[PDB]
Amino acid sequence: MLKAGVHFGHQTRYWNPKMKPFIFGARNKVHIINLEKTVPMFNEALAELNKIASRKGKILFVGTKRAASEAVKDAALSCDQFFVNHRWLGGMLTNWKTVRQSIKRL
RNA sequence: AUGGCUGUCGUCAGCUCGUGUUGUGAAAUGUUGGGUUAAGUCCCGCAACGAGCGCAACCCUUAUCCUUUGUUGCCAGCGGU
Repeated sequence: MLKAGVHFGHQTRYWNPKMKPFIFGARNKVHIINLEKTVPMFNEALAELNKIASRKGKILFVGTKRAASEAVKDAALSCDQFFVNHRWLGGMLTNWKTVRQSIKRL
């Protein structure tokens, strides 16, 4: 469903062999992905977020990624869901006991 | 054989724990790398997050702008000298 301009495939020629049955190659020697395979994917994926959303789940958006840090925040600040747009905390979920109290001071 | 106390090296920046994570501990990580009072004191990065001891600060016997009590106290305006 090519409804945009650049979502094909990238990063370089060198990659991770595990995800071989998903990709293709480009003119930089860089490798392309098959969107035609991803379309079936998120169909599966999106409905699951809806399933938990149907059960009013708590959804978290992650990623520092300097460039789009704000964008993902603009997507969390959109509906009601949470996010981590900067330096994912190495232990917040597993050490939620104390990272909980990090909020306490805040 | 020793306490107390003392010089401790040197006022040198370093020591050790809760919780989580990676391994087997004599485990590490964190405390490490890039910049930093005179510094693990701070910022960034980071499987770490904070905590406590030194560090800083709190101490004034320190330099000085303003009031409460003039024996066995000091002088700007006025007298006797």
